[PDB]
Amino acid sequence: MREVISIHVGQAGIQIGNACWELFCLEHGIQPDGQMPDAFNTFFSETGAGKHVPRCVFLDLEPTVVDEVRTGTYRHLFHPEQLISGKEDAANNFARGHYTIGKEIVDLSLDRIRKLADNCTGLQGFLMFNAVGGGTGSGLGCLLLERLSVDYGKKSKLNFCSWPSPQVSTAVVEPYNSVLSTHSLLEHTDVAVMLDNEAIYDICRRNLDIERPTYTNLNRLIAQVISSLTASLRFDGALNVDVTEFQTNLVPYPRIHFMLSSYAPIISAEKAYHEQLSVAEITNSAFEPASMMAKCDPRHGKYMACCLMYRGDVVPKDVNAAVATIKTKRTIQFVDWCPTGFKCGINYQPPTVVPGGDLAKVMRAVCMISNSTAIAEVFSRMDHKFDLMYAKRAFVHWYVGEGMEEGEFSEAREDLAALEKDYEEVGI
Amino acid sequence: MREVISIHVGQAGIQIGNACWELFCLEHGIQPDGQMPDAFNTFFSETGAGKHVPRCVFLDLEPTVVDEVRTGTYRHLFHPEQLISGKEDAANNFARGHYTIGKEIVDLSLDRIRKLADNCTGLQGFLMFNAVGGGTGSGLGCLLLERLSVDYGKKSKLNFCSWPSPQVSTAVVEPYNSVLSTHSLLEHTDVAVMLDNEAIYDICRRNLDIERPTYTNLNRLIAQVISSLTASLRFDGALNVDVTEFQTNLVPYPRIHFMLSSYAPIISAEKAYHEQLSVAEITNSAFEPASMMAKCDPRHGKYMACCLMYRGDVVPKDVNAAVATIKTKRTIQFVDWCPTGFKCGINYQPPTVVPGGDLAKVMRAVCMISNSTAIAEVFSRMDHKFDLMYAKRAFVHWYVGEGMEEGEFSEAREDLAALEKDYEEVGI
Amino acid sequence: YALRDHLDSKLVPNQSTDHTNVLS
Amino acid sequence: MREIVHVQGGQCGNQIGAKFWEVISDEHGIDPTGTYCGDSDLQLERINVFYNEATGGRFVPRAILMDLEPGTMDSVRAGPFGQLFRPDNFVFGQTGAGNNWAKGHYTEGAELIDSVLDVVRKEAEGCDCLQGFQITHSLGGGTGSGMGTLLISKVREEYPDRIMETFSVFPSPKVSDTVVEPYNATLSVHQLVENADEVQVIDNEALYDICFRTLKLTTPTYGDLNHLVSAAMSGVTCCLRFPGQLNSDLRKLAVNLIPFPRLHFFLIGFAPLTSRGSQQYRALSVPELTQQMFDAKNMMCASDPRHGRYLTASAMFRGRMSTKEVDEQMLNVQNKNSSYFVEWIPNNMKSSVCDIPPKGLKMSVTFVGNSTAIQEMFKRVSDQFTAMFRRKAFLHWYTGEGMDEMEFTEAESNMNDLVSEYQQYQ
Amino acid sequence: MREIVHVQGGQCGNQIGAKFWEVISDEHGIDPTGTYCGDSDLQLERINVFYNEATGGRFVPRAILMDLEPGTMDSVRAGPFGQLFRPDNFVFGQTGAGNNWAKGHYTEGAELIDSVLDVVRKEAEGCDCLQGFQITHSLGGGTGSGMGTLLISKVREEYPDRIMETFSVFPSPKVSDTVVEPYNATLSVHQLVENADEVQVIDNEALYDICFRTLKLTTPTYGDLNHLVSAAMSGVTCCLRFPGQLNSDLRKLAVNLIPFPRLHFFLIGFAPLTSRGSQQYRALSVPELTQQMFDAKNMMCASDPRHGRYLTASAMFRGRMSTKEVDEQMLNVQNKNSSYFVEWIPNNMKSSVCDIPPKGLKMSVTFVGNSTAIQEMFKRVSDQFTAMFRRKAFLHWYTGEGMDEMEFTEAESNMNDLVSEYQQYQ
Ligand SMILES: Nc1nc2c(ncn2[C@@H]2O[C@H](COP(=O)(O)OP(=O)(O)OP(=O)(O)O)[C@@H](O)[C@H]2O)c(=O)[nH]1
Ligand SMILES: Nc1nc2c(ncn2[C@@H]2O[C@H](COP(=O)(O)OP(=O)(O)OP(=O)(O)O)[C@@H](O)[C@H]2O)c(=O)[nH]1
Ligand SMILES: Nc1nc2c(ncn2[C@@H]2O[C@H](COP(=O)(O)OP(=O)(O)O)[C@@H](O)[C@H]2O)c(=O)[nH]1
Ligand SMILES: Nc1nc2c(ncn2[C@@H]2O[C@H](COP(=O)(O)OP(=O)(O)O)[C@@H](O)[C@H]2O)c(=O)[nH]1
Ligand SMILES: [Mg+2]
Ligand SMILES: [Mg+2]
Repeated sequence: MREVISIHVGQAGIQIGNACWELFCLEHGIQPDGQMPDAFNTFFSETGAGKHVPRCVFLDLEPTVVDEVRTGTYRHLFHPEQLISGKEDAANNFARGHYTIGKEIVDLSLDRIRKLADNCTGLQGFLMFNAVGGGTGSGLGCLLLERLSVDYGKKSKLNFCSWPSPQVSTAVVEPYNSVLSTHSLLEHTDVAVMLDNEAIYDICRRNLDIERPTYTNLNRLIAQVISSLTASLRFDGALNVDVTEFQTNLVPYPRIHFMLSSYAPIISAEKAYHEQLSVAEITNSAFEPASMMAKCDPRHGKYMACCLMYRGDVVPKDVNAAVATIKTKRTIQFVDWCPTGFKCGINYQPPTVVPGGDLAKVMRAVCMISNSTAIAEVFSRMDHKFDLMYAKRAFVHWYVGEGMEEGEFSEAREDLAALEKDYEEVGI
Repeated sequence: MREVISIHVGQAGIQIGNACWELFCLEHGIQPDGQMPDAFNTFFSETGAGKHVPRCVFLDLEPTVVDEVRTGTYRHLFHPEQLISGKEDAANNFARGHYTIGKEIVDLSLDRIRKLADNCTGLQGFLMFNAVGGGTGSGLGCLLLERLSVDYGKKSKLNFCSWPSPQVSTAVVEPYNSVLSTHSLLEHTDVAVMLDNEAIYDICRRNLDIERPTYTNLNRLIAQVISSLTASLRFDGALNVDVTEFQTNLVPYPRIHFMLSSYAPIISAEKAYHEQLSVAEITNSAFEPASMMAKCDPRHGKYMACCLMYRGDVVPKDVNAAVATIKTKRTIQFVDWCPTGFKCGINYQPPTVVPGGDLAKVMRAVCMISNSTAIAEVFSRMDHKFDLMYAKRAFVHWYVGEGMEEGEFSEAREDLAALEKDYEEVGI
Repeated sequence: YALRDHLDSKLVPNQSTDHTNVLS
Repeated sequence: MREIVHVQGGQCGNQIGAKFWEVISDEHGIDPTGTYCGDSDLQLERINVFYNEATGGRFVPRAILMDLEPGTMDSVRAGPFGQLFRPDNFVFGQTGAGNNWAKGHYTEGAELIDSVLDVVRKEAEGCDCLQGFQITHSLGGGTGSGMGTLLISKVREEYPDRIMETFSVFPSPKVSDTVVEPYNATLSVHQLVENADEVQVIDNEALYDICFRTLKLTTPTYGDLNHLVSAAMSGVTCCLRFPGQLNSDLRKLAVNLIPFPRLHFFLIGFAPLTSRGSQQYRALSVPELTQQMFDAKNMMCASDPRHGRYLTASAMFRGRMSTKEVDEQMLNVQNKNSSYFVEWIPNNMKSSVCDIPPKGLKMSVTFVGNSTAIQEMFKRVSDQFTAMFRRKAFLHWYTGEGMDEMEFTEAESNMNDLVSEYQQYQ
Repeated sequence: MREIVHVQGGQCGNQIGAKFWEVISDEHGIDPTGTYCGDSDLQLERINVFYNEATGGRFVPRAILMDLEPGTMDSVRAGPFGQLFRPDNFVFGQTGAGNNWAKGHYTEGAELIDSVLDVVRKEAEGCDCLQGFQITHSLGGGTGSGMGTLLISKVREEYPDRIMETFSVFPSPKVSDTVVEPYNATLSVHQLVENADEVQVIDNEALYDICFRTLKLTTPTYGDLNHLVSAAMSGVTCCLRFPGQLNSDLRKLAVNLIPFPRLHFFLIGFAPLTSRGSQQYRALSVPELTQQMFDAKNMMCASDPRHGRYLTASAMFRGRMSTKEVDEQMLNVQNKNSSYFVEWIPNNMKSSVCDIPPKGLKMSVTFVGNSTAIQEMFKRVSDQFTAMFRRKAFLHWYTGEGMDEMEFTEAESNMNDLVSEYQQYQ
């Protein structure tokens, strides 16, 4: 039995999980009541006669997001006790979500970790979905990844984090929450995919040409990425890349596990039939420097280990010819210590469409989880965000007033500072 | 023929009897008019053609708790002289149920017990059903059992008293009634299982999701537990359990007969078909520390023996696999002098549902009665509330002035000291 | 109710009666 | 000639044996109504081994049924192949052995003893001879372990020359019910060494392990538990019922399988035991039956014979196979792995060939081997007995019903003599 | 009546070997449900070599499927000609061992070799001489190279004189998937040089190159890359299954191709290979079949034999032939190309004519050649290994599963030794 548990913490975690579970239910044929009219085993159980309950722990510290799912069209699809709801929020304060308010809600949520793991045989990992840019996702994100590392600390941890955005930002204490989250994201995390905000905004500019799309359209693009991550688990494939191969061919040293995503083609109904979208062209747009969901230019960085997740009617020769043409391109600069570096997998299942979505019927799609040294400057801007605010102790009287000692700011700053030093010495 | 006698006494006596005898009549195809439109032989008789008359001895001192069944929907069900009530209650006073008023009602109550046991083909048990911190349940229970040990001093006597709770409470004389009625529960009771009222409260709040259970909803959960205890005496079965098999196999050293109880699943209609009710999962909920129906958190004790009953469509191969996971769980530990022992029966008939109740239709059930040494912590909190009230002789003149002499308090204190003591070096 | 002793094996034991893609 | 009488005892004894009279009646071709439909003489030439004759041509099993609790008596009578039993062979109590060994041997089971020896006497005395008595019981319970071995002792007094074939279910190592497993087990193997004969071994976790790997039952049943034992019933008693080339009655099994008188614990096993998926892919020949029957994943005991050494072994072949094709297979399996056969007895194996196969299969073999490895089981019975007895557990039933703790500690002292005796014979 | 135990390991080995079992089933008349279909005795008498005999009647293959991921064997079972296989020889595992030689050799696959080797024993001692262990596995993954290295080691210590062939596929330089492929090859060659008799080296670029410039396939796939390997493996073991003028089995291949025991990494080939118009346009003379063996284009290595010296070369001819042109086509290629052949061996050649051609064609050749030019394979694997190991890239998931860095330095020391003795032999 192949299965994996999806954690969703935070406002971003639940709302990305809404698009994820919408798309996973569509692919497996499971209706919003659970009754469909062995591919389901990774994301759904077999309760009752046809009740396929999804495999997730919806956790947030507010009522507002969780109860609205409990009053939505997916009310009697989830197990309603899997939707653990908090009672007051962390209030964009890492101290509240990690020390005072989060010291109770983790105990109930980990109780559903125990039941979702005992219900299943052959557990593989934890797809945690959290924001980092505020409370809850950083606070409960820290505390859940700590205690899951001591009682389930032998399995993979795929954490698709939402790092703070470079220029646009909908919080001012947001630099404090993510500097105070690399103390858990550095060691209590097996893979930390960094997703951004303008990076899906400007994929939506140039590719989907939607002038004014919403967070729902961001979450749909992330959901199509996640369905391509765990694509060889549920479905068949020529080259299958299971959860332990996304990390034995991508993580070169135990500290360097901050990878970046690249789906292609994020294409609308207009341009889909106007192009001949094929295995060579899709990976050329996947290596386009603006196609990162990070706002992180891979040109002033350099690659170390790239993973490709071809999906649909893809023939293995065409992976080979397209990987060769990517390798011969001069602007794409790999590393000396990896003559290889293209972990390619092929799924026979074509990518699905959400009806009335933003994506067209496309036969072939490539997801690209790539590890480079360019991720270092993503942390370098947030290091500069930290030290203007911490120059004269701005917004500290809530962090220290809720239980933290004041030294945790400098300890997390020097830990984050040693991370870019590690990313600079890895590419000498 | 298998038979047993039920000895409901007190408000917790009669009202639990109303829930258990509505359950026993519905599961056997017995209508409230009395007749049926071979498992009946252990709870009903055969006066004439049909009219399965129950074999309760429903007893109190005040008439206002027995009169609503003397005029209720089950009026033409019981023998009216099995419904025995005097004029005035004991009023939370042991001496008013054991030395004063009560002699002139024991001679009629055991009179009716004689000519139930006469039309029996080999007697097996005496299910006593009482409150213990109260009045008639304590005093009249102690007189009736002290003289049940001489005229039938050979059969088993399975008591099911409802202990006073540590935080929840109902009257100021719990220490002054239950502490000294352990004389009845130690030298005259062969198995005593305490069903604390506080535990039945929150087990409805968590599992059933009713925030507001009334005494009627409590008594239906207890009625389910009795229906699963004396279940192999009724239906065709697998590995079977009798009351003598329950007696000799659960119970260590003769004074040690104070046990917990737990039902599983106690799920409601919503939380019923969103999860699979596998044999492994329902016995984990049976063993989990918040499911014990007394606040006796078994991680601060020492399990000695457990007797489980798998009612319904339960396969013993699933049973042996499930209890093996209980051994491997380091949370649930067992004493060194009892290295093995998970005495388990399996009935065939599925658990019946009370129409209009709060439990859902489940193919399976697990009823566990276990003898952890954390049951001594019942008496550790209970003695604490005894000594400091007795320190300045509070409420003592209502006792020494009615029928009793001072001195019973001090030796019942010695009895509780030795009761905690015998639970200490047995588990050392 | 003899549902426990189901005959899941006849007189010879031989127990009683009861995705892949294409790379052609 | 060769009367064998089933003395079915305990809950477990009556459904083990109800399937015994379901597979023996199938092999001899008897309907549950008591008539015959097989149209063959060789089927009806040793009916008297297990079936006394009755008026109107109806056969009855020579089978005393015995319990203290009438619930499992009702289940045997109600089930198929169950209304063939004589109703006064239904010797049952109304109280119930509550898994207490004192409750069978020194109180209420002992007042039903004078009734159960009466019905044993009536179906044994009036005949020409009887080869022995067959007894299935449930060591670890109340009835089969309890007055069950009291019927073994009293039959041993009445007929101290006939063989006692006892199919006993020892307690499971992994997990089981009935917390008083150790108290019933050692006290019963006290007297199963001296008023006894071949005491062959059957275990519930063991037989489970066949029906998970060897047979791949996804949902096994207790009926499948009794059916694999019931297949071994016919194999161990086959030359007493059907002709062969080298006939071997059940006493001939004992004489060439017991070196010293207390050394009488025998692993039982059945072959072929093939799954449906592998039904048509594998073949059926003597090298495959031998590889399967010495395979420790097939043995009906949870003791692993590779952690030991075969003292002497025996086999019950049944089919149209060559007596040559058996006997260099015995030689070859003795010569490859000689580390698992004793050196002080040369050529450690008897072979028997019955002409007539079991029902269905073209060929089949049943293994009855006196391996010394059974002290894996016996030390497991010992080390849980030491835990409960050293801290005086549960004894207020065993002494309050009419014994003392002398009988417990010398049952332990007999028991440790048994593990010692197998040890230097290894 | 010599047997071959065929063990397929890894996802790649399972797919390559499944294509082998359909190109040998139609070559022997075996239906997907095993039944011979025609009426030729020459197609059936040597069925014992790669098939067994069932009492059902079907000729199950002597195949052992072997892969820690239970998804590829589901594909083999549900595919065509997958109903032939015995379900017992489907040793599963449920963990994956994903692209890790440490997990394949020391971690999780370690408690699976004790169960696959039981299946190997059940197939191996069922005869009186085994000829070889034909093993197909990958060297770029975890289950293939790792537990493949476990099985080659324990089979050799159990069986010291039995042959074991290894149609192993090596990691590919130009484009390859697994990033830790140089780690998965350097640690596998070290045991593939001391416990192996024959290692037929196969890549992926030259198999793509064959179906690009001999067949002109605009649409190749992984199936037809495997059908070329299966055709080559069929012709190598052709004399063991079919009569011929000059029979030459697998041991004859070994003794006449290796000068000294470590130099046993051969190059495989198959050389009737026609295009679309060039099926009608191609002659079927022996000299032309000799021409297509000795081309760098029709080599399954991409390790060009022109850049090197043929130590020894052999060609397993098949079909209705003339026994003289089979030899002076070897003599003329050794004389018109004399600088491409080692001087201290006159007659670097073997020809072996079997008389049963593949179906449809008139003749066939399978070239097995020991060359100096396998230098290039080991030196570029050393180049990919040293580039990452000098900075310890991905090392801590080989040390984390339990190793030490000296095992990597010894693995490169053996394979940098492997380029050395091929160098003075040139
Ligand atoms: N990708 C994506 N990011 C979101 C979404 N909603 C909020 N975010 C990001 O999340 C960050 C703030 O944290 P939230 O997830 O909204 O809320 P929270 O993590 O639960 O923290 P609290 O509000 O204190 O409870 C913002 O900086 C946003 O960038 C969304 O729908 N999609
Ligand atoms: N579980 C449960 N407990 C009850 C119920 N009714 C009363 N009790 C318990 O009964 C106790 C009261 O003592 P009782 O002996 O029953 O009262 P009584 O029968 O009128 O006797 P007196 O005290 O002499 O008046 C309280 O502690 C309650 O916990 C009920 O319906 N369900
Ligand atoms: N195979 C089989 N084993 C049984 C059966 N009934 C009981 N057992 C096993 O026998 C042991 C003790 O049997 P029990 O019923 O308690 O004692 P009994 O009433 O004298 O047979 C238990 O561990 C059961 O697992 C049965 O019908 N078949
Ligand atoms: N020729 C061929 N090669 C394959 C096939 N499947 C996988 N491969 C090769 O194997 C490599 C992937 O590693 P894999 O063999 O799956 O690792 P494994 O799971 O340990 O066996 C790729 O480089 C492929 O070239 C196949 O069906 N045919
Ligand atoms: Mg929020
Ligand atoms: Mg009252």
